[PDB]
Amino acid sequence: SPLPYLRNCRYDVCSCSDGRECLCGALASYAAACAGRGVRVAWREPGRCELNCPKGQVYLQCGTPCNLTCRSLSYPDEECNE
Amino acid sequence: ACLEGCFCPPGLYMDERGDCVPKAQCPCYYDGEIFQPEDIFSDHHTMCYCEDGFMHCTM
Repeated sequence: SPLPYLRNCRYDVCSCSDGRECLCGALASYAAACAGRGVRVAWREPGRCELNCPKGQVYLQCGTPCNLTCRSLSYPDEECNE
Repeated sequence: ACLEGCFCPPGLYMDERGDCVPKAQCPCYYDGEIFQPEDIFSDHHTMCYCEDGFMHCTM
């Protein structure tokens, strides 16, 4: 149900010091629950708070955090049920 | 002393992520906690904020 995650935005954007990120930490509270049930949403734009991955990295929507870190190659036999 | 290494010009100060930045977005480290450049912040009795690197507390 989106109706509360909408109710919690209007209490955050009017209350906090910077309504820029308070907005874009509340919309993610909804996508993080939509994703916990199965639905991924593509809601990032240059206006709607796309994060700035550094020059080494690139933005990515749905990826595997198992073959990323250099510690993985040192301990490959470990399971990554992520 | 007057050491030798990798610095960046005097207008720029070193950030945690390898880049060095001016003192506008230079975070505060109050009580160990890393606060962002604009974080108004208070219990009931104290009143504290982070302006440009320093944590301006009052009572």
